[PDB]
Amino acid sequence: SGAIYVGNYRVVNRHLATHNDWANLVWEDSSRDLLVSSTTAQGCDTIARCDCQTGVYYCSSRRKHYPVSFSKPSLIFVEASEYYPARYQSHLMLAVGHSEPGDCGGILRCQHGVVGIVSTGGNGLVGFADVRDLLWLDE
Ligand SMILES: CSc1ccccc1CC(=O)N1CCC(F)(F)[C@H](C(N)=O)C1
Ligand SMILES: [Zn+2]
Repeated sequence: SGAIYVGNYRVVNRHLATHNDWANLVWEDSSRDLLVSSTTAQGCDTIARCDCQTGVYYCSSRRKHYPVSFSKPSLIFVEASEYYPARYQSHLMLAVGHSEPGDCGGILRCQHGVVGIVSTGGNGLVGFADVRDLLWLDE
C-alpha cells in the first residue's frame, strides 16, 4: 500500500485503487499500473522533474528505506496475476533491491522529490512506476 498526494490529486497503483478512487477518476493507464483520483484536501508531496538514476525507496516488508540505482523508464515484460494478464508495463524503472507483494505503493525519492512508486519486483529486483513525466500533477 501507499499513495502520492500532490495538490488536489492522489496517485496510487491502479491494481490497488478503491471505489472512491474510481468514483473520482482523473486518469488511469493499465499499461503503467497507475490511477490518479481527485481529492478535496491539499496534498504536499513535491514531484521531481529530472533524469536521476539514484534515489531512496521505502520497503514496508522490512520497515526500512534503501538507497538504489535504477534504470531509465522503459517497456518491461511482467508475468500474469489476479490483476493483469502477461504484458509489457511501460514507464517502469528497475533496481537491485528487496521487494515483496505488499510493498507496492512505497515511494521512491531523489534530491528533487517524488520519482515514482513500487509497482513490480522479484528475484532480488524491484520495479517503480515513474511519475516524473506527468507534468499536469503540479498544474
Ligand atoms: C512489489 S511487487 C512484487 C515483489 C516481489 C514479488 C512479486 C511481486 C508482485 C508483482 O510484481 N506483481 C503483482 C502485482 C501487480 F500489480 F500486478 C504487478 C504489476 N505491476 O503488474 C506485478
Ligand atoms: Zn532527481
